[PDB]
Amino acid sequence: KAPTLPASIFRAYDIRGVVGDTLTAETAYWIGRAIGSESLARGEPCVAVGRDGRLSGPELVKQLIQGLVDCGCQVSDVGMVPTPVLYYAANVLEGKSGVMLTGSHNPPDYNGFKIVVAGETLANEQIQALRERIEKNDLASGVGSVEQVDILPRYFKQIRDDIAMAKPMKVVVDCGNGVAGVIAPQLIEALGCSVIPLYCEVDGNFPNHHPDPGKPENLKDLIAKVKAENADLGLAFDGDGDRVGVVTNTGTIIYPDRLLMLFAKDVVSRNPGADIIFDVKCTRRLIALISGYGGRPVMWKTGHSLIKKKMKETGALLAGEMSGAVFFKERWFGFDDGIYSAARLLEILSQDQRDSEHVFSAFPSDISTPEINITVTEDSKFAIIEALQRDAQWGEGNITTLDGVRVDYPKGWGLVRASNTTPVLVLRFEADTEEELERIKTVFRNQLKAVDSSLPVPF
Ligand SMILES: [Mg+2]
Repeated sequence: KAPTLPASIFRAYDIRGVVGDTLTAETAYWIGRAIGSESLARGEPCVAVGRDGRLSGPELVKQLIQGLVDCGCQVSDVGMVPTPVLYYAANVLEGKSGVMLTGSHNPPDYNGFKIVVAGETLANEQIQALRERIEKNDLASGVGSVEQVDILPRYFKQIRDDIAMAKPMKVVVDCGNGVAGVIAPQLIEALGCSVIPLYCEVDGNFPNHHPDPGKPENLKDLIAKVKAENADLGLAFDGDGDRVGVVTNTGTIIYPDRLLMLFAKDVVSRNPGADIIFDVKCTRRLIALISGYGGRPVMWKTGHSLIKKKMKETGALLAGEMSGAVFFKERWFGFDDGIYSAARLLEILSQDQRDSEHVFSAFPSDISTPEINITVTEDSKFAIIEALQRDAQWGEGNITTLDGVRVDYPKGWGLVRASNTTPVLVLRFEADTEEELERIKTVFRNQLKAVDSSLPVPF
């Protein structure tokens, strides 16, 4: 008989809560019981378990493991590793199920779970099903096992064996005191680089900057060090290693959709007609670029589980999100992995005589706004999107409603979507000229005001 857990920690692509508040030891135990039960129902008793470098790790993980064991599961405990290393374990060990205890890039007090059951990364109704299992006491009982597995050397060797760097490179590596520090600098050195480490000590206090390369302020130290040491590239990993941020030898921030251009060109060169996936926040230039090299561009929803699901459904060889998650299936396993993506980036760059600044600057660049945020209310945020979906007029724009409202015009595009976690509307605009940009911003401004003439529109 299980206690009542807070419904709110069961999110779209993970479970996440505040340790000792909405996420306790008991909470973790029953989460383990729910996952092990679902894994057994899909014919999979074997479950890998990994944890990131958070302070609550070594001890919340005990409850997660005991929960799985009390279902009768055979647990492979891989210890403290990056998230993509846990995903790797769940591809190469006996079982195709895995649980990663991680709070990703959040402040120190947060922790949570990313879940793969019988090959499938859970999302949405599948995660609410785990919650429903606990509420209903619909849970397996058994006497399981625990085996310690040391998987990091095998992962390290798998990548080193696959990657062939052509010239030596000097690379600044910023791990933000997250778990990527267990492997990224060592691996990049082993590839044939000189590595200048920044915040590579694992420290769940995050005493420097939080490991979140999605926010440019967290790249300041990296940019400064790249310039100061005349390095060829700078790399920044998020806390659990599934995302990577890139800066050139001159300190230019390379956004994930532009990084995906380089990877798409590379993957499609070996794989005529390959599907390539990108999310609704990515530049329209990526559509044309994938098409021109003979690939099949596929736009999809944001969210790691949803990308991986779409990968399996389409046979796509590569995917990327604007979050910085890059998903290689070609030569790899199809999951998001910042470390492997860094390695694949270094392989390509090592083969070009130009510096990283010039490799990236050669791609088409349009006029783009930064990401625009409008604070609305929790009551109104989804309804504003729905009102637009019902009644907005966009001329000849090609409308995509996969995730908010995106409109593609011949020479530019715009997106508005509701944040899943904050009372905020998130917008982006791009076009090839200033005049066209103003036209696109105006259509979106007019359509929002048609919903509510009192909405703040700061553009
Ligand atoms: Mg992450």
